Amino acid sequence: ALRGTVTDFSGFDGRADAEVLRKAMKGLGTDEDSILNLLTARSNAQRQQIAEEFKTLFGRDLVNDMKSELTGKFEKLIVALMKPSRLYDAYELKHALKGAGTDEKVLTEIIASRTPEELRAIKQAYEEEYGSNLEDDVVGDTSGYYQRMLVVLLQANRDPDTAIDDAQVELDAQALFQAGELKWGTDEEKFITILGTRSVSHLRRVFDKYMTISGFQIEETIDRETSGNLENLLLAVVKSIRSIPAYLAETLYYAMKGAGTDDHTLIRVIVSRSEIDLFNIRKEFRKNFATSLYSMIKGDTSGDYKKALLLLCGGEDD
Amino acid sequence: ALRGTVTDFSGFDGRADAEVLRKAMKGLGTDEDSILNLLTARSNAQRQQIAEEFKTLFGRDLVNDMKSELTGKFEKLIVALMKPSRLYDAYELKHALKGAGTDEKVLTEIIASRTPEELRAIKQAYEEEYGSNLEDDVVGDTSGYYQRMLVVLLQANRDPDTAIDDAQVELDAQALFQAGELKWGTDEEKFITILGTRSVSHLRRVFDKYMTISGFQIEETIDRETSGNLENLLLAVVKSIRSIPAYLAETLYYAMKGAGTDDHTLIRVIVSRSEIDLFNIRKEFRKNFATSLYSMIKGDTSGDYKKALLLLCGGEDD
Amino acid sequence: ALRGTVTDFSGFDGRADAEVLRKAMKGLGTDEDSILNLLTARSNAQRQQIAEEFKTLFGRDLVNDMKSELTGKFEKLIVALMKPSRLYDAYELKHALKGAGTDEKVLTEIIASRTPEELRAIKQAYEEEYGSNLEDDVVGDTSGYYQRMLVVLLQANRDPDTAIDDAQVELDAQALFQAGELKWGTDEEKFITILGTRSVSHLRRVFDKYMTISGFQIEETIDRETSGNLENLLLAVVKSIRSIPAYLAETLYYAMKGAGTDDHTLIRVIVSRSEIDLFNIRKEFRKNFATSLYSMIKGDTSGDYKKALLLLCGGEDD
Ligand SMILES: [Ca+2]
Ligand SMILES: [Ca+2]
Ligand SMILES: [Ca+2]
Ligand SMILES: [Ca+2]
Ligand SMILES: [Ca+2]
Ligand SMILES: [Ca+2]
Ligand SMILES: [Ca+2]
Ligand SMILES: [Ca+2]
Ligand SMILES: [Ca+2]
Ligand SMILES: [Ca+2]
Ligand SMILES: [Ca+2]
Ligand SMILES: [Ca+2]
Ligand SMILES: [Ca+2]
Ligand SMILES: [Ca+2]
Ligand SMILES: [Ca+2]
Ligand SMILES: [Ca+2]
Ligand SMILES: [Ca+2]
Ligand SMILES: [Ca+2]
Ligand SMILES: [Xe]
Ligand SMILES: [Xe]
Ligand SMILES: [Xe]
Repeated sequence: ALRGTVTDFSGFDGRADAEVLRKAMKGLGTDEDSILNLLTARSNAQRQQIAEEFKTLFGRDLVNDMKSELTGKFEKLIVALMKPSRLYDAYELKHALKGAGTDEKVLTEIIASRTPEELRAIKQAYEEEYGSNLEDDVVGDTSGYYQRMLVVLLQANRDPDTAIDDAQVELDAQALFQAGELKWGTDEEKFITILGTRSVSHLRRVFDKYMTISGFQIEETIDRETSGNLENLLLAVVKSIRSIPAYLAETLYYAMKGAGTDDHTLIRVIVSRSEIDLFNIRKEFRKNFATSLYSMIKGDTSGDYKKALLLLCGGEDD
Repeated sequence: ALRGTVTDFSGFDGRADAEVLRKAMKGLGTDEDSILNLLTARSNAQRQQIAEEFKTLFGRDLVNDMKSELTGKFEKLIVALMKPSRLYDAYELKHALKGAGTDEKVLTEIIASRTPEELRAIKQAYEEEYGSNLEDDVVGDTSGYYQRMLVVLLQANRDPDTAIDDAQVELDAQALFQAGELKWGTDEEKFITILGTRSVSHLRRVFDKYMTISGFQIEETIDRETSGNLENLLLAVVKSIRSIPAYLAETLYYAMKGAGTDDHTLIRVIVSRSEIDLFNIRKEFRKNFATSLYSMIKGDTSGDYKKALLLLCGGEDD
Repeated sequence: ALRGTVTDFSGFDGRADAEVLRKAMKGLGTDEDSILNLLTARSNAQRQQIAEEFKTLFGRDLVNDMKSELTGKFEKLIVALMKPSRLYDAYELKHALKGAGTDEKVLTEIIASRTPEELRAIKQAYEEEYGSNLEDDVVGDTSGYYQRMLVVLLQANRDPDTAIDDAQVELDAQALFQAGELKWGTDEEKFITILGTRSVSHLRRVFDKYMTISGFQIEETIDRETSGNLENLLLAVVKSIRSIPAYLAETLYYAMKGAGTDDHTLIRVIVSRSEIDLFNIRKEFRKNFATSLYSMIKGDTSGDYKKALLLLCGGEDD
């Protein structure tokens, strides 16, 4: 079911593309339109080959040249598009990690929404790129049950999806009820073990049974029982278990709701998911907010940045 | 013939074990008894899996938590037990290497008693763990013929055991006689080449022939001809060629002989050899010192430390 | 057709060799003659095995000992001979790279004359040895079109030799004519793309056609149109396309022409090419300068340095 919005261009000629891009920047000024039309129409792997052909022909670094010619949010988007897909989540995490100035929204968004297979790949790329252990750095800049839940998720050890055992569903739903609503205070450890390690298909059934038993959705309990960064993370984990595309659609919605735009979040989501499930994200977005992702981006963004974003997204008639 | 005292626990459940350990430390105080009974009854590989399950369930680092809860020599022993077997000798060497403050006893003990196959593995683990070349660091903190002999041994290039050539045995025994007892001064280079590079089975025959020719055991010549760190190393090499378990039994004996205990040596030997030849060490110990290793540990050690050591050793009725 | 002047010694005994070398340095003074006669008569791989046997027997580092005993240009040559072949070009490049004090002659000589297969191997060895990216370091210490051409060559992406297309030969020869002689100023980008990326066999035909069209050899155009480091690099690239051995023969010729000797260049060329094409270099040298490489070295060099160089070169009767 999972589909992105960007695929390999048929009849790709990396050398031709590199020439077009050189022409766009060569000499006075910059043809931003030529740049954005080309790069939004090539897959990430294809952008890498363009970069290598550009360096072969001209002995210039393509990204460095674009960083020189381009400006503002447009530049930020183009540089994000050029990052190899295998490194992008790691790069975003690395840039989130910076002392008490750490960007917890980013840690939560990525770590909650990436699959165990994705996280294994992220941990490897991060260590190779930056010479540090991701878990160590996360532990360094976080504290409390928030850190613990992140470490649990970073183990990428979630139970595999297997046949559902109804008695285990009952036991876990009851455990959660006893650990939160029936407890003075909260047994956070219990929530973390169950939400962090049980399989996705098992937890979906647990969530339904928990509603049946308690009269609350698990998200309602979480808001009633916790707060702060732990609350945001537990909500992101639950929402991701229910539907990753739905959680990411919501993330996009809130980046553009209110005054201005959370541009960093907008760029990160669109670029990171453009070859995975951005199509599914569009669908969830239109189902849940009765408005196209396209029309919300169109209304929230300006100039070449807007143009490039809309080309990546598609879905005018969503 | 080689047997350790610790083996894989049958019916191992890493998750269950992790829960037991969490219960032991959770909240006020610490159940040291639960900790030592469990960990001494699991193999090193099994301890690693427990650590991974603990982190998966609770998002806590098991060793860090134990370092927080435990104290003293007991803590030192538990942390030593948790070090992956493939890294432990490298860790001990790294910790021995520290300027003119270097711990030569440790360099000698490990490098003399480990097989060429073990040393190849140690050199690799050390470089991977610490980003340094073991040989370079040894050379950095040692001097003289002591350093040279260590470098020779670090090459892990000892002749393989093959059919014994009686004439070569005669030649080497005579060479040794001429290089030491018949020489004004000592040709250390000759001792180092022969002791450092000839095969174990060849040198065992050389030692017997040397006694026949000279009327001295090679160990007696070494004490007569050399002194200081070179003497200790040459003795350790000879004793290891004769019997590694016997050399390690002697090492343990002297750690506990006299006032107090060399606890660092006691922990290192017991832990490092617990899955290789600690059973053989016990046997040599009882043969050579007419007393059980168990009874000597029992008499020399206190509290939870004593309990854990005795469980690892076994051999009450040795 | 490609032949070196040094090959594997038949009946090689690394242990025997190590003993000879130890004897040469042991005690007061040094037997330089024994050292140079042996090492010039062993291949690079064989020198590595000698070094390992020396360390195994004596626990001494062979190169460190030679650095201690030897002096001057002789020492520099012996140390160069001991560097593993797979690391030598990388070592020379690393030593060329040092701020505005950078040795451009070395960057040009190596990068222009090494094949794409050789450069791939060099880039890998450099990163492994020094923890840095070669391209990054080159970019750091160079500027302008000189840097660009070096980066192009460092991509090691030259078109493969395939069937020649006469129309493409015409197009490229005309392109070059239009980019230089017919242009006010020079389109350096065009020269760099064509000279840097087209196949060797294609460019050889382009050079002939360019002469036919313009009445100039490409080297004459280069001198007419460019200057400085870019000129030297473009000439080295063209000369290498025509004949690597011929370019290296010329490089040697100029190292010894005039007062004194460029010893660093002499050592680098002889050692780096001794197992590849130094025989071909000798032949080109004798064809083009009507004098033996041997006789020029003999006349330009002194002492043990001279002796060792002449043994490596051969070709008294060239
Ligand atoms: Ca421009
Ligand atoms: Ca413009
Ligand atoms: Ca910019
Ligand atoms: Ca509660
Ligand atoms: Ca709340
Ligand atoms: Ca807005
Ligand atoms: Ca506690
Ligand atoms: Ca207690
Ligand atoms: Ca402690
Ligand atoms: Ca003597
Ligand atoms: Ca003595
Ligand atoms: Ca004692
Ligand atoms: Ca000497
Ligand atoms: Ca001399
Ligand atoms: Ca010297
Ligand atoms: Ca011109
Ligand atoms: Ca010129
Ligand atoms: Ca000269
Ligand atoms: Xe919670
Ligand atoms: Xe000795
Ligand atoms: Xe040129």
